[PDB]
Amino acid sequence: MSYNYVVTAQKPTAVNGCVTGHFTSAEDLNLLIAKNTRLEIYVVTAEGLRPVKEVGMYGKIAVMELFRPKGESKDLLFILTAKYNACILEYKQSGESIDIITRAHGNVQDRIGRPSETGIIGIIDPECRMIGLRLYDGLFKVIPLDRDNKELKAFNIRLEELHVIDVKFLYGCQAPTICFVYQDPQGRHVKTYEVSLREKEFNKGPWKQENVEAEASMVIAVPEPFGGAIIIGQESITYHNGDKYLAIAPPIIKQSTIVCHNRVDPNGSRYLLGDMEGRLFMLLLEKEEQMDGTVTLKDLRVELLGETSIAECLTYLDNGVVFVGSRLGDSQLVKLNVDSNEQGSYVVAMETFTNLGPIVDMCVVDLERQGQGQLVTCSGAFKEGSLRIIRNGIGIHEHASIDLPGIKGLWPLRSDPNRETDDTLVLSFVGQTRVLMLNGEEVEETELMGFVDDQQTFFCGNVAHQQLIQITSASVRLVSQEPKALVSEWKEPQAKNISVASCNSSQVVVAVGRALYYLQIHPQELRQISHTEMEHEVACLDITPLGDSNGLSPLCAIGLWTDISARILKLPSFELLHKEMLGGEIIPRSILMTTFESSHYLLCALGDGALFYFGLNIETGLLSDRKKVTLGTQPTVLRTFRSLSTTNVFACSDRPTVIYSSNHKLVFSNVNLKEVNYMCPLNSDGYPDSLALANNSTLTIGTIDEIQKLHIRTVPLYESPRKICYQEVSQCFGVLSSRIEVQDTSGGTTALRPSASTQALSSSVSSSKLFTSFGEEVEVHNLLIIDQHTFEVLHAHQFLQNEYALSLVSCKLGKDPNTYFIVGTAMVYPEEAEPKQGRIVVFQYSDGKLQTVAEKEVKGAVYSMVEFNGKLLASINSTVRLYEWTTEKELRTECNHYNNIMALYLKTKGDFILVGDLMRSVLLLAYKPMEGNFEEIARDFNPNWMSAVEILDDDNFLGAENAFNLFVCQKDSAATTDEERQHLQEVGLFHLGEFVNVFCHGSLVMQNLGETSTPTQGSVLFGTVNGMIGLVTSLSESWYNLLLDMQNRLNKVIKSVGKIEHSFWRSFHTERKTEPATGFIDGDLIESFLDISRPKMQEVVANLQYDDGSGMKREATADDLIKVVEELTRIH
Amino acid sequence: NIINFDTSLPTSHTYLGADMEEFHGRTLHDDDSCQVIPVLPQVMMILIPGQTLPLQLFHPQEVSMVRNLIQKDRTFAVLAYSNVQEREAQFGTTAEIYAYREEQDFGIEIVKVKAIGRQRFKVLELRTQSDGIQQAKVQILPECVLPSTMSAVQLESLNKCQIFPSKPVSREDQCSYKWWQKYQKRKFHCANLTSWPRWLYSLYDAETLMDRIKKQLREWDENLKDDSLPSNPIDFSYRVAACLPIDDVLRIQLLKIGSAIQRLRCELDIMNKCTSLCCKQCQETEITTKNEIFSLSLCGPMAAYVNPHGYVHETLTVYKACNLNLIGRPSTEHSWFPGYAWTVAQCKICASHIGWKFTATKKDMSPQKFWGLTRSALLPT
Amino acid sequence: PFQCNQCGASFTQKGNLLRHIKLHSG
Ligand SMILES: N#Cc1ccc(N2CCN(Cc3ccc(COc4cccc5c4CN([C@H]4CCC(=O)NC4=O)C5=O)cc3)CC2)c(F)c1
Ligand SMILES: [Zn+2]
Ligand SMILES: [Zn+2]
Repeated sequence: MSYNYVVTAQKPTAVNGCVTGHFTSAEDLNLLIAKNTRLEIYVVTAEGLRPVKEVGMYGKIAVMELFRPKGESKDLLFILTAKYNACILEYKQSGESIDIITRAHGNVQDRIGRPSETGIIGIIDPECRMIGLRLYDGLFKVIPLDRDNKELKAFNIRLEELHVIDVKFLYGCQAPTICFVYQDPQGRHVKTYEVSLREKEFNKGPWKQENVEAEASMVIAVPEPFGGAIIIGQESITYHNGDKYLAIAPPIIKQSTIVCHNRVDPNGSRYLLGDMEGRLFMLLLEKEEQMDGTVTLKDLRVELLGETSIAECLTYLDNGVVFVGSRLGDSQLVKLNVDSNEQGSYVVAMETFTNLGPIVDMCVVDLERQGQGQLVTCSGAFKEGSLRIIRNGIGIHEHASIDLPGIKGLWPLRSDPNRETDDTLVLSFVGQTRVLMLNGEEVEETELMGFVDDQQTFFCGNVAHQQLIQITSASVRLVSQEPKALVSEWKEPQAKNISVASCNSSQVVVAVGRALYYLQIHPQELRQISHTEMEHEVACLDITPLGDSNGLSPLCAIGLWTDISARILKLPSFELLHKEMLGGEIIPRSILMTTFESSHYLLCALGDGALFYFGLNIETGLLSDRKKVTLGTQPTVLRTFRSLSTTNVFACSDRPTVIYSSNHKLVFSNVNLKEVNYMCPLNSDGYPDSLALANNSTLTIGTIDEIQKLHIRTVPLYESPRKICYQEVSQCFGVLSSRIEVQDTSGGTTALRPSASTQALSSSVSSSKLFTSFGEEVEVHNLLIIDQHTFEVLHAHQFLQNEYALSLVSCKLGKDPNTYFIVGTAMVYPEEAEPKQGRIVVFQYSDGKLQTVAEKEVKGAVYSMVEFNGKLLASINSTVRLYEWTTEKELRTECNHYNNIMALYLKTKGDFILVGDLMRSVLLLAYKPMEGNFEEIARDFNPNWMSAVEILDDDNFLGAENAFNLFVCQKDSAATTDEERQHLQEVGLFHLGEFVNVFCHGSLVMQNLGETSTPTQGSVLFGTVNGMIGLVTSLSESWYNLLLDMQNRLNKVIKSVGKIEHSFWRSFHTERKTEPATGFIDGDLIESFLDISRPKMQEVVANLQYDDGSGMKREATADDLIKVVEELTRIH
Repeated sequence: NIINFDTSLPTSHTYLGADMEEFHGRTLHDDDSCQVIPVLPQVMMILIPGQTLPLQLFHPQEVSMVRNLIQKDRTFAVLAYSNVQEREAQFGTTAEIYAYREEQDFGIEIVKVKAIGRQRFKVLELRTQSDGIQQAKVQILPECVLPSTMSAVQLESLNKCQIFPSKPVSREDQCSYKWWQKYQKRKFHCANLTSWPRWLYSLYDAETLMDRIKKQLREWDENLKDDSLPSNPIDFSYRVAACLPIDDVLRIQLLKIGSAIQRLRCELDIMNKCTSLCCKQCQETEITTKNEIFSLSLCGPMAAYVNPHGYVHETLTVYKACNLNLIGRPSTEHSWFPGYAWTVAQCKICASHIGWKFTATKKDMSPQKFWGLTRSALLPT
Repeated sequence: PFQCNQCGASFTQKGNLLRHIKLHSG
């Protein structure tokens, strides 16, 4: 009864694994990156990283290793999903199509078993004989690697050691040998076993168990000729080989523990190490010893390279370039130059990849354009903390405004030969063509001599030989620049009317009536070379030279009004090289050929507001590439504005858009404007690099933002931001943050690095009296006021020592017209366990300073605060309290409520209050204004871990819970039985695959009345740990049923990488039980319906019965489905 | 205030006898299913799994029922009595027999049976059989177990830094306030990925809550290190709930809770928020405040014992008890403690029977310094 | 043999035993 629709507005960005090898081809060096559900394949070139494939899987990648078995030309890829979905993938391409086939797949989970507390471990034999998996405590899972093991059948081997820290296969062993470090009550030991396949049991290891450091954590295997394994702990890095044994305790690795490693040399002579605080080491091995041909290790020197991002995973690319992947900060490419040493750092950053995770809190704001909101998140942790501002589409920064009462067309003009700067814009109306002159910002209109003042000009473009060609409505009358006289004028011999004009730099192919004559721009003359007649009315003409030459168009396709077809014909002839009849009914609006980055295309815009993309061949003919996208709702004029060192196309219509290519595939952006009908690029002197967009009501000049669908701007803080809220009256953001300060040997605390809290404009320190060892690190919590325009930290308020700022609210209370920052904190002491006292402090930002109007001491930890109809609703410990703001500028208690749960989560919708705790004990209240006491409407307690909550409506409640799931509860006040009106029915389940931290109300698209509105109601965003932005909106019952049928039909058609069933993945997963998803429509799967081919699009729909407002229509069409899915894609 | 007493005889229930037919526990259920189990009436006791029950049987039909249960699944169902009488029951627990001895004694049958709880349930309906023993429709309640709160958001790279070295020494200062600090710092390190601090996550940690409860128990009375306290949060929470001095409604609230973490949090809240007691029919006394609740037994301060007339009383062993009067001589006939002599203790105000004074019989013991109260009239305030 | 059952109090007469029984009652 929930009927919700969930879709992804921004894919995950955090990296949780990366490998290199020969995956795409035996000659290319690939870098594979696993984000979460996505797998990214690159090619390591000299310049850097070249993207090749983008593929998403039905799970969370937990193990990802490249291996090349004997008899295989290129490496294979093994992937294990967090739901224990194992698969082996092989890269495969056939000319231009790319497919990642699945050689073997299966599920390796056990019927009963406690998952290990050290996580999932996936290791592969160097000789590619099996795959070792440690999924449960006291069991080692072995997958034999044979050509007959297509189902990935595995067997368990009983590990007598329950606690295993790290395990890895050894190099240079006759039989497959694992060498793991494990834990005992007697300490830590390193053990080695000889894994057997025929006997299905372990054996005696190559060497005996050795006692290791009490905190040894990670194991790395050293390839030949060294052999053995290096055990890296927190204090000492030791090398074990049985008879051989070396061990050093370098003092540079004692600051932080090493968590990740990577081999730079195929013989394992050097290694890379990275630790928690983000610096890079280099473990070097000396192979000096050589007795009788064999080489053994002699020294273990350790060096420090520099500082990088907080590395989740390293990988050494070829030629000194290292990819430093991160999961709580921006990924990087670094350079290990040896002779530079700028300050003692061997690393120089080459690239930096955007990473939005983790998101801790967010707010939707209308920063720039009213109506269309923007997302400002709290991203990163430690030195990687920052803010990310997200907006959809490419905005237009207007720099001028003129009043044009419905101009019928604007064309560029330069009334100054050899000036390299446009001076006048040739604006043509339905009856007149006025050339407005503006050297700077003037609004003058200087008429041209060669252009007829009373004529609806169809084209006005600069021609060669210092002449301007103006094909006006009456005739194609040429002009001249210097003498300002009409050198030539081709009047119609039959006194016909010019209907379509399409002239190039040298060619001019115009059509009068049903006849089109190609007239060349002769020097100071108008001489033609060929003529022809069209069977149907020429709706549009497109005669544009392709790349190079630029003096004659090899082809000239035209649109027929009465035929709705496009045929390619050469400029000096009229024969149809190829024929196409895309679309029908409504006449084409504008025909254009595209050449985006060495990719020749031809786009046809029908009169119904749809664009049909199609490629083109330079030599002769063209392909079909039949695909249409409704890029607006009105006829569109397609122009070309380079503005990027790339061709680009501006599709001015009711919904303006920019057709762009990312790597080799065209994509559609959005222009954040109301409605632009006609446009033209203008590199004016007073307005440089602009784009004159003349709408249906007025004319303006602006600049394009970028060529990306989504724009992310980073504001680095160098500290962890916790909460964010917006105050519009002051136009500033309030951010709670915390920096790590280590107690030095002087009785105080010292910062590790400059931060946005210690490098602010002004500052204040909390001063009130309402109430160890050197090297210890403590957190200092601050409230930062951030400007909304320059994103510079205006203020940095420091809280009391040992105080934890938990919540933050910006709202006005009572009859006071001022807006306040209200913060609720908790005084936490390591000696105690549950906080005893805490503060509710009220701020106010005025005159560039932060003041403290009122502070209120409470006996508890204020976990959350909301505004309740002008009153403050605070959550002190295990109670919810309603506060009243008087005229005395102090808070007074107004109502309490004593629960048995910790009210971590508080919401408000009218008179309803949603209360939850970390144990997913949802509780619903209701404020009775006439009597002023809360009343428990309903209850729902179910033991789980709850991450967030939200109020979808007055009767629906959304939440995120354990194992990356989602759920929806719902109350039924219409029930006549009392024991059920106090019960919340669960009417929705879903497996998101992400850990949600925050729910927010709003959307990133421009909100308009639209008369018809949308099929979906409401809008709720959310941000996760991996750095992905989602969206959930309610649906109607009929739409929900139709989309559920669609989803069931797509799964039988879509084949996923790894052959994982979609029903299995989305099922509500828990460590104890699993149940299928209900009440949620997978937006990504429905959106993937537009990416399939026409035959598959026909296979999907056969019996939907789409028609609901009377009628059945058993066919239900397939283009009817496009319209439905297009609206669903338009909402984010 | 320690006396050389072997805290195993009060648990061994030696007052009943020694020649007892010992039975090994081999019963279970299919978890979250409907079942039918006979119920023996005339018992007023909220029973928690793991709690020992001593029962005396007098009526012939109850003896027949227990004998048939012995020649069957030897599990009966203890019903949950609320304030409303007349079997106003909605929950209950299943008790398993491990202790059967008949002995017709004076020609009756007096089956003497000792049982412990094993599983919880809720009664769907109470069917009354014409025999006299009602068999009720029973829905077995599962016991939920939850993973660590950091398992979902954990960083994969720093998973090797999750196996801490074993706890150093035991009951030693700065071996806890530093080791536990480091344990919290290193365990919930991934709390920076979420919106909640580390200490909030440690407020829901199973290990930390058990450590806090152990500290409070040692504050009550000295427990010998791991003095039979189970490491599992399930059994630990059940034992703590069994030994707490709380009334029937609090016990049933602890019984209905399905997760160990919630049970531990509720028990810690109860014993950090309840300090003053009273007896029913007065609601005006505060005898035996918390700071002196001793434990002269293995099971804890509170245990179940039965008189020679079938009646079962749960008693609270305390160091001192004022506001009492004594009647009767210090009898030594059927004292539940072998080395002690019992005396009837009457309330000094309402004269409603609460407590029993105990005296000395030996040398190495506490002479006349002992009290065992009852839950018949004992409520917290 | 005069002895209570709800409590365990012992008596040598019956009046106080009955008083104790009725005091238990209610
Ligand atoms: N049909 C039939 C039928 C058949 C047989 C019956 N029987 C008659 C004979 N009974 C033997 C007997 C009687 C009396 C005693 C004295 O002990 C008593 C008595 C009464 C109440 C309490 C106590 C002790 N006590 C507490 C004090 C605190 C403590 O620490 N422990 C306790 O036990 C009490 O509360 C011992 C043995 C047994 C058999 C029969 F009664 C009916
Ligand atoms: Zn009393
Ligand atoms: Zn009595």
